[PDB]
Amino acid sequence: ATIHVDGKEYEVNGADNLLEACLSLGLDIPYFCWHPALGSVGACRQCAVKQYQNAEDTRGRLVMSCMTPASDGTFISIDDEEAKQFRESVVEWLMTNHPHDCPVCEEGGNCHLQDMTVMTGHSFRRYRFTKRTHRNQDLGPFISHEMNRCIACYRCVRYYKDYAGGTDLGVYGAHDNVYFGRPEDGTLESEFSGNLVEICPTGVFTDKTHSERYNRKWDMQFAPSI
Amino acid sequence: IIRTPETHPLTWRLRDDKQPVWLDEYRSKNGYEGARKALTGLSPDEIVNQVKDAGLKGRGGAGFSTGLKWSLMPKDESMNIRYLLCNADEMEPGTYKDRLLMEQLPHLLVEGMLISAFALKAYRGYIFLRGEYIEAAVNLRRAIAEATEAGLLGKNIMGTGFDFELFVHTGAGRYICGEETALINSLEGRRANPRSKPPFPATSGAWGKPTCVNNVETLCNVPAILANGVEWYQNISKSKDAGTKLMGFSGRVKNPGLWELPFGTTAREILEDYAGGMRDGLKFKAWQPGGAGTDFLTEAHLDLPMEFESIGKAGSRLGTALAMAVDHEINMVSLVRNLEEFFARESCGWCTPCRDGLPWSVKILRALERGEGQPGDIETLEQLCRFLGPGKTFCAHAPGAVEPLQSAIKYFREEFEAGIKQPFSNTHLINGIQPNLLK
Amino acid sequence: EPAWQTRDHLDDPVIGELRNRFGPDAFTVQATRTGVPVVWIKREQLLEVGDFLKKLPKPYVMLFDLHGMDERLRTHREGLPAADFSVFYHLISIDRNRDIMLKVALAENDLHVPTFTKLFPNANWYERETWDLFGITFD
Amino acid sequence: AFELSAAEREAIEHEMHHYEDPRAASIEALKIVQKQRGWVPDGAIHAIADVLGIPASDVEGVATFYSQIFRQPVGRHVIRYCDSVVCHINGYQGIQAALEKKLNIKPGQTTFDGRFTLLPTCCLGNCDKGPNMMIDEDTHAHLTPEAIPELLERYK
Amino acid sequence: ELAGIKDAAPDATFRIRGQKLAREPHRYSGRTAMRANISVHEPRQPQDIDTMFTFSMEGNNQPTAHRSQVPFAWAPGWNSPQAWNKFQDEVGGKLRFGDPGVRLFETSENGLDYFTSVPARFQPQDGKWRIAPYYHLFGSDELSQRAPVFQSRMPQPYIKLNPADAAKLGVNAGTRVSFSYDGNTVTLPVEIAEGLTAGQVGLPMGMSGIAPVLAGAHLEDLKEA
Amino acid sequence: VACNLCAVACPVGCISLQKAETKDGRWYPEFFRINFSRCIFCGLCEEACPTTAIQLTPDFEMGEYKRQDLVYEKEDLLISGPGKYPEYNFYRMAGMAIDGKDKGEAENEAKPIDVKSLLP
Ligand SMILES: NC(=O)C1=CN([C@@H]2O[C@H](COP(=O)(O)OP(=O)(O)OC[C@H]3O[C@@H](n4cnc5c(N)ncnc54)[C@H](O)[C@@H]3O)[C@@H](O)[C@H]2O)C=CC1
Ligand SMILES: Cc1cc2nc3c(=O)[nH]c(=O)nc-3n(C[C@H](O)[C@H](O)[C@H](O)COP(=O)(O)O)c2cc1C
Ligand code: SF4
Ligand code: SF4
Ligand code: SF4
Ligand code: SF4
Ligand code: SF4
Ligand code: FES
Ligand code: FES
Repeated sequence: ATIHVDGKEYEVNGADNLLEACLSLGLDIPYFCWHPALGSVGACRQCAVKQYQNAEDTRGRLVMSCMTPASDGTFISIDDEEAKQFRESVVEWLMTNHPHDCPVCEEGGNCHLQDMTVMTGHSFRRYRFTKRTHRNQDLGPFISHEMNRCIACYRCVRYYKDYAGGTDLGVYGAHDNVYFGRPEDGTLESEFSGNLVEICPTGVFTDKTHSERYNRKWDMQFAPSI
Repeated sequence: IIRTPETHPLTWRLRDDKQPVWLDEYRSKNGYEGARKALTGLSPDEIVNQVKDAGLKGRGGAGFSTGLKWSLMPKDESMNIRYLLCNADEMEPGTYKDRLLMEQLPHLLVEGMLISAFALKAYRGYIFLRGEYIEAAVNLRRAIAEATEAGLLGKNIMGTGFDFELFVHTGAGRYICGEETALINSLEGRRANPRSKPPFPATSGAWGKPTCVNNVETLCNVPAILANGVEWYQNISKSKDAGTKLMGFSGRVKNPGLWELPFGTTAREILEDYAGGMRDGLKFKAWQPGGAGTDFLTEAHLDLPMEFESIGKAGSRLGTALAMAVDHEINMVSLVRNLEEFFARESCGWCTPCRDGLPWSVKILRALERGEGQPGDIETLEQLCRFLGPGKTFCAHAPGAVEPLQSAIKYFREEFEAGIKQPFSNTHLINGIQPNLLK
Repeated sequence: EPAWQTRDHLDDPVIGELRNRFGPDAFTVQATRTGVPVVWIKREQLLEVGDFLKKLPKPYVMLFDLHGMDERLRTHREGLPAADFSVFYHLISIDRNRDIMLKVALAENDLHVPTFTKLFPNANWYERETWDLFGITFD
Repeated sequence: AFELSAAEREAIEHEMHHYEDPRAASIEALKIVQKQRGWVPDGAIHAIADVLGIPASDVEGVATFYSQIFRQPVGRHVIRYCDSVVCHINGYQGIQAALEKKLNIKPGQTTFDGRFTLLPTCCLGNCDKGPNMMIDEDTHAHLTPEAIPELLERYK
Repeated sequence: ELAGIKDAAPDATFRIRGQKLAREPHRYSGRTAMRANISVHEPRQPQDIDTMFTFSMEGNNQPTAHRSQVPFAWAPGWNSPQAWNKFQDEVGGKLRFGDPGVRLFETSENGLDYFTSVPARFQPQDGKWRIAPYYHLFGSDELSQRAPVFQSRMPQPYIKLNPADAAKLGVNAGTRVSFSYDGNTVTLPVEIAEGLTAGQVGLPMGMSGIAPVLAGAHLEDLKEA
Repeated sequence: VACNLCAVACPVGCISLQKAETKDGRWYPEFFRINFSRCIFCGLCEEACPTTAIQLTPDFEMGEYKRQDLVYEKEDLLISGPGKYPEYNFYRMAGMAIDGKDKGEAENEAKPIDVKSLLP
């Protein structure tokens, strides 16, 4: 399929949505709730781009690139002013209740939420009211739980239930009091629960085994191994 | 007020002593005859076509065409498992019309659901009813039992050979359950998060099956169409919206209530001739046409016909046509604070802008109510209204949430500016660090 | 309009003089945030371009800079000639109060440029430095 | 220490007969347990999950999603007063102040003897007769602040 | 037959435009202080003569490099594990310039014949108990069980028994019975397994003292002790 | 809080530390060493500290006889006072529960509302 991103013509696969098509081409669109393995649900509303149906169109319409197919003849703008302000506003809304926790967070320097806050260019706080807090659960010896850092992107529950087939992780709560975890305390008995520390874009689910002797990602010496 | 069957196709069979009408009395005064004609003389396709040519729009508030919605179910015969759902939630503030429809006329809803289930070839029907309507639930169950025993529900209905089973699913008290896809999710025993469309419920709805969700008042309009004809239905009022709508004014008026009026009647006729106007010593300041999720309108908008396109052209929505009047004694900042508190606490939490921006508007309005507003708060509210509009959020709870806020800022800005008393201060002084003083 | 914007610098009269002298298919113009017209020229025409800039009515009389650059690791080179290495010559005309930056593209094996010392005598140490740190030979 | 009684079990099974998925009876199963015991305790989530076959995480999510499925212990009678826009116009604040003066609690708590639990609720669909209040199964309309003490004595 | 392991990875002379592949990110810190307690003279970084990687950040880790062995994902603006998006030709698809590792053998042109050695039906012999293996993701590996964090995750050693066999032996759930294999009278507590077939004892392979070679073996003198 | 921002912000790389955790859950440096024979006294670590723990004091008399003794450890760096910033505590802003500070007890933080609460 042929799409037009910011006036530039691109050849994409028409069976993919606009987010993975644009991320494949190297175009940076912010996103939280979409994962390549899980699918598209349109939750976080972070992947907004301005869509036009014609080459001669001025108004457009803010759509979700993860929920919009990459059909032939779509003219989308990523760095349009309205789309950038909406993505910055989504980051700001996620930043209203987020705790001042980055130094004492195991996901600091490896955080998707940090990267997307920096990418949208939001660095000034106008919210002056209180931030909601949450209690934490004991998830066993492997996964450490810190519920205050959640952005309600539903990646954890989607992976753990619709992909791994687990039965003890879920969404609870309400309007802005959404909780993600177990109905009680106990060990996550899924054999693939360790992928939650990389599925979660925030520092809610963290590696407790790494948290015992913790260093940042830049301090790590890596190797490819089996 | 006198209600002939011609101009009052819904409320003419209401009793003066406000008791429910049961099967013998309902069938005495021309009951279940439209269902008889539908099930003995017409194919489902021509019934759908009759509803389409009747111009019956959706009475839930959006005004979508009912026949066009019915025509969108798949035409192949491989899927014989089909569902018809009656959205008896009616959780919107200012809305009390479905309560009147099902508390005193349950057999009308049963007959309309039977007609619409035969038209859609829907093998099962569920009345998704809110938990607060208790006597409505009792009346609906008793009417269902009476119709089941008297050869109208169950197996081989009226000798045709059509099987239809009707159930009442009593809800558990959440406002978002009235959204049709969230209604489907709640019917499947899940959390009532709405779903993205496409796919629409007509192709894959409840349990992956073709499913049609309709309001109570639409299914109460359908038996009058199938009984008294289509041309009679198009000749009720000389307006682009065919049929009669349950309209009415509520809130500090002389006679608040609910009356069946044809489309095109102006809101002033409802306020003075039916509602009686404002009460003693009270003046008129504003009004809301379609419940809590509609734009506020002023006194100059009162001489406006109550159609979808007429109210829509004047920067509002017809909604459920149950208008609510705001007097001069009501502070509009407090009213919008109450509205936003309801809309924020009845969020489902699926998508970011509603979930994490409606409480921001709530806290801004709490600050403005107490006089602790700071500069930039009204601009923040305007930006929230712009960034919570249609298409920005996953469902339509949040655009309807933010419509009263932008309407109040547009029409009554001087009340919002009066709550800004203290200067803007987000930071506190850290001793040893000179702050950056931006200009 | 802010002063940090990426300017293509096609309004400079030196670009028009170079088009009218060497033709419209002799060089590429790179849009940068340098504030200086960046002209990618061929290696064979480098001395001719330098002589033309030295013989202008308000000539570029000063060689401000001369150095190499390893472009083997440069991922974003859209609108640039293909190069493993490059040599840039920054020149100043005080009379026009203008600058120009001539860039010459070199492959990894053919790392030789004609010397610039005859046109500008201060090119000697710059070319020695470019040979020392980048391995580019100056014939 | 929780165990479903017999009548709750046949009620849940009979509601499972109504749907083609046993998951679809979860809301009514929670409502049946709440009707029997006043609220839904911790073991009821796992017992309903066992009797339906769905995981307990989904039952907990359904129970915590809906406001009328009480996951905390309540009093003998649940007072539910409407705080929506039309009753705000009709003056629900006086009714709430009278309830706070009588029961001597905040909205959301239960009295010390466990008689009344006071809760705000959304629109009751009776806005033409506002302000309204839903005690356990009875709706009360045209409320006045002096009718609260004469109206709270019919629920012992 | 092991000829494909040469092409599994390129040799130590492989370079990306002359430089090696970095094992650590470019912002690796503490270089002049991580060894200063031993000596204030910082030694040379260790040299990797075996592979194409280097024990330093002086190397290549670009998302557009022509290699298949990626030590870690990092891109400018992408510090999360979402940085793997830049290292793939399409997101969620193959790795760019192919995935590492090659297959040793291809599918043969012809296949085998039918195995005619059909085994007999399992008859529970009196006295002898067939050992049914019960593998655990935490516990049945040789080296993973030596990790101290797996001690709080590994299940307790429980021998699984049929209700009928435990009723015959007089054992209920919880109590300890002793069995002897190769002169080792070891005692395990009993867990009742309904799904296990009669005549078998369920044993956890890879635990302390119970080798995976015990699967399918016999078990004499199973008495309550 | 052993967040390692000073070590990576150091252009010279003369800061080394390791994070450890107490029983309550608060973070601290298990060790903290600075190679002062290698430090250039540029103040980037103090600039990058989000807790104002590391500071550059007005002191210059650090002459030494052996540069092995110029590797200062945590016992040589940790002082008994706030230094140049007298009334800043990072843990009053953090949302992580430690001793003497439960959930919601930080600045601009609301009380934790349970999902089992009866309020809508
Ligand atoms: N208690 C109540 O009565 C409440 C009513 N509302 C009303 O609900 C409206 C929003 O309803 P939504 O369902 O979110 O919006 P909508 O306009 O997208 O859908 C309304 C109806 O139109 C149908 N529809 C629309 N376009 C269609 C298409 N292309 N193909 C098939 N079917 C199509 C849908 O199936 C649905 O039944 C609000 O504008 C408001 O008037 C809102 C809140 C409460
Ligand atoms: C937040 C929200 C709440 C809604 N609540 C109701 C409701 O309570 N009752 C209703 O009939 N429609 C409600 N709707 C409208 C439905 O989406 C849909 O229009 C209805 O199920 C059928 O409409 P119809 O009358 O056009 O067939 C709601 C929509 C939204 C966005
Ligand atoms: S999850 Fe990310 S943004 Fe939130 S505190 Fe941790 S590092 Fe900071
Ligand atoms: S816990 Fe993590 S993965 Fe789950 S919704 Fe919250 S931010 Fe997303
Ligand atoms: S706008 Fe979003 S969070 Fe709000 S009710 Fe709709 S889907 Fe849920
Ligand atoms: S002052 Fe010293 S320790 Fe601090 S960042 Fe600069 S060189 Fe590093
Ligand atoms: S001294 Fe400051 S910057 Fe360094 S690890 Fe400690 S808290 Fe972080
Ligand atoms: S990535 Fe598209 S809405 Fe989340
Ligand atoms: S607003 Fe209170 S009953 Fe509707």
